[PDB]
Amino acid sequence: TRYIPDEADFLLGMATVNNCVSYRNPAEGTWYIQSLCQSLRERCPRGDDILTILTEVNYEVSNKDDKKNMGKQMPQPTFTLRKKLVFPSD
Amino acid sequence: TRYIPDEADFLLGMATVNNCVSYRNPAEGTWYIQSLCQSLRERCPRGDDILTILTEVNYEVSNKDDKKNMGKQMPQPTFTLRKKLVFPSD
Amino acid sequence: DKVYQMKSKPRGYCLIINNHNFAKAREKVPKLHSIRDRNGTHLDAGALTTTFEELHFEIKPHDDCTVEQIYEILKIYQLMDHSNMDCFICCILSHGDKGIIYGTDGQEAPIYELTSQFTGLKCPSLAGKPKVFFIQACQGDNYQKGIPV
Amino acid sequence: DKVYQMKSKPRGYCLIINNHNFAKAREKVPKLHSIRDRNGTHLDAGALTTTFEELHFEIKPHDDCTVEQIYEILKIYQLMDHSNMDCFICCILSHGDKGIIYGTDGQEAPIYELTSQFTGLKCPSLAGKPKVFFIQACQGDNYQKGIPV
Repeated sequence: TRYIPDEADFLLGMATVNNCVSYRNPAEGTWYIQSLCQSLRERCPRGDDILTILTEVNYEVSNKDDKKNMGKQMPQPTFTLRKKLVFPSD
Repeated sequence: TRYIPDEADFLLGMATVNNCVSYRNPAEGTWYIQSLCQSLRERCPRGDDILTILTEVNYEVSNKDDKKNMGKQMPQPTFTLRKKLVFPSD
Repeated sequence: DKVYQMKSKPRGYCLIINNHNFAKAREKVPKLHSIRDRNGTHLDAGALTTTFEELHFEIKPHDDCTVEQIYEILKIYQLMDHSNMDCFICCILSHGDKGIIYGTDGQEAPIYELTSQFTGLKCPSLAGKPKVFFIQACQGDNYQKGIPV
Repeated sequence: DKVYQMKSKPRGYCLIINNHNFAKAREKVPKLHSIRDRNGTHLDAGALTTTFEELHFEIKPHDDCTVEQIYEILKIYQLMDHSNMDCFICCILSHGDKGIIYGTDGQEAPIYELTSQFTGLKCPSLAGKPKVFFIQACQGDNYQKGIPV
């Protein structure tokens, strides 16, 4: 038969690049997860793949800010996926 | 004006996941780079974005093997890109 | 383009490790004397539940887990038979630091230690199938600076 | 979907750090007494050159660089004016280990130390523009095992 790498087909979605904080609004949820779910709900029905959706999450979260500290948040996906990943609604 | 994260818009293409080796054929070049260039040459003219092309590279490299050690290689991209990235030919 | 098969019903399991209470950490780990509970985290767990159930996944929630408890949960799913599933998702909601996430007890769990439990060799029934991990936690104490564009 | 602007001619610079001769490493670093030269690496540099010139990038090759020499080269491009460019690419071809790449002298360069030189604050003229890094090197000495599918 055919063989592929032991660590193939993984998708790791980090809320932030290393060394930095990720935000949580106690009355709304976290910047990353809330953005992730909104993007998934809106785009999966359209057939968009996860990498495209996570790119949109990067865009959305990058536009948010923490005034109190002039802070930002940069999500960061890492993957060993070998094919397009979609979550059909049907 | 608008502000985005300091570490936004990065794309890191690693020839292999951490802890493991990457291969180089002295008479052909490395598995990763040779696959990367072949995929870029073939797909950029088609308008495919880099994440889609790197996914194909993951697929291609995952099918190669090192008999002498029954070894494999798993490339791994990481990104903070906020938009689709394409390299037009025109 | 090639696409992962995603037609099974359910698509597979979607684990949600939701840590809120860090009382043990504040009492056991000296440097975590003031780590605060993660108020509002249930809003994330609820959104993930709704979103992925809508996407046909079977949700498996686990609240307030120490590091040892997290490894136990992952072991259960590593040994489980995913033959009839097309995908596997694991969501971690907790505090964290560089390359790790904290258990409610303040102990550290390397991210790699979490994802590596589901490699093809360790979980054969998921071989060739997408394994997705979403990690909501800090990865350090630095504020990411902004740049004008 | 939103797409990065990519219409400038050239698109930008494509650096190629191509390390082949590791004689210094074999003589200076004890544990690298037997590290071998990277024969065939020129085939990679040539393919990258052809591929990216075809994609309208200006190629900037640099052969056999020690770690100090690599940082010097990156500093030059960090301080350069990329205002008229739409993208920046940096290709590293060398030996490496966990989270690092080796200079021809056997010294280590953390990957983060390389990419961080081009953040929006450090290189304003590239703010909002894609910065792409391709790293061809080992990230450890372990053989990645295979799984049947």
